[PDB]
Amino acid sequence: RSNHLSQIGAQLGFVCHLRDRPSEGGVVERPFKTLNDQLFSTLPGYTGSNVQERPEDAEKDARLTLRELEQLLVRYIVDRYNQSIDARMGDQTRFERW
DNA sequence: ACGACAGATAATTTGTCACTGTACACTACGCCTTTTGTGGAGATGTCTAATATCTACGTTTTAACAGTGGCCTTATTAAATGACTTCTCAACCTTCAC
Repeated sequence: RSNHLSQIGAQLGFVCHLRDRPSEGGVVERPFKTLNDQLFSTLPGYTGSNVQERPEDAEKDARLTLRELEQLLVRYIVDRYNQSIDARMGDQTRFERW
């Protein structure tokens, strides 16, 4: 909702639209669930989905730096997620529907 | 009889795929307590050499004067002066002169 982004809206020509309730966001809410499950849960510093599920070893053996976590996340997107099938088309990857 | 040949047959697991329950909805390493060894003043206590003071130690110097020691010749006679001492301090009578 910032001024700065609205300045970008004017300068690049997109219109900012607000989400009504969180569910309408699901196209971006859900990929956090997808990416948590398929990536972060496998990495040493995993922290669980909630305080009530927080695994106590997370701060005992956190071992990545962000110059590695970037590479992990970028590889996951570009070599897998881009080529993954779009869940309700089936005909083509996520990349080819773009 | 039982059980013993090769093969039937009711399981057992392997693999498909329509279905659904769920998280994504950002929202723990952070709030609070206690101990604790290290550290900064800052009042207070510690305790000396030393440069005197502060008389005395007594020790020199003076002059005053006291005592020792040397020298100093001694006689006679005269004079002047001053003194001392001693002695003395009669009295009636006779005779011849105017």
